[PDB]
Amino acid sequence: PVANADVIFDFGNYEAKAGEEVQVDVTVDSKNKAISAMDVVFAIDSPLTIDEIDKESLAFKTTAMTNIAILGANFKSLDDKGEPLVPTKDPVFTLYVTVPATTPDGVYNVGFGNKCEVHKSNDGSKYSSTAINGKIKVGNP
Amino acid sequence: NVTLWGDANCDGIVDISDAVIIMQSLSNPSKFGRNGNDEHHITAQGELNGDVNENGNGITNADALAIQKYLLNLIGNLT
Ligand SMILES: [Ca+2]
Ligand SMILES: [Ca+2]
Ligand SMILES: [Ca+2]
Repeated sequence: PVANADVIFDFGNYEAKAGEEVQVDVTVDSKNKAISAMDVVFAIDSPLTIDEIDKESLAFKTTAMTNIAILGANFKSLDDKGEPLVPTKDPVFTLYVTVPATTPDGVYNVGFGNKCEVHKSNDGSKYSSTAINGKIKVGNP
Repeated sequence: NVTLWGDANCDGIVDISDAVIIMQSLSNPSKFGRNGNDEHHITAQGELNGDVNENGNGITNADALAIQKYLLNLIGNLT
């Protein structure tokens, strides 16, 4: 069990046919709280692949650094004076997913991996977070 | 003397908050720089620890980017 999280990510839900590409837009509800940075890694159920992570975090109008080799992304979400930003309702992350044409009918998850850090300030303090949805239904299981 | 490479906020770990404090010091030095008025301004020790890119040139945007690269395993260490 975990308490009601400070910040909630929503990966969305999707339906696809085997062979299709899926754009996964992740939004965030910070409950009107400002966030200074994020540092995360993603994960996805085999045999689906995250092919690319967009370098824009539209929710913060900021640029993310990425490393597809670890499905990682991070950014600092500060205004031009250094103050942490409250995200908009736009996607915080965009993932470009391939559903191979060999994929069996089923429901496949996309979400975070073993690291998802949402920072409050400049001192290592972090919000609690959770993620919802991220179900990709492939065919008619 | 550096206590921990990348530890710009002197909390004993290297994480994305270290990139934040560098960016804040650069964006608003009167608030967040070495002589800043905010309680969480960067410290002298933090500026030494944070000088991970081109060590010797002090704190620039590229120091924050280097911390991000390290966190992403794009580079193996800091410096
Ligand atoms: Ca969940
Ligand atoms: Ca630190
Ligand atoms: Ca430097």
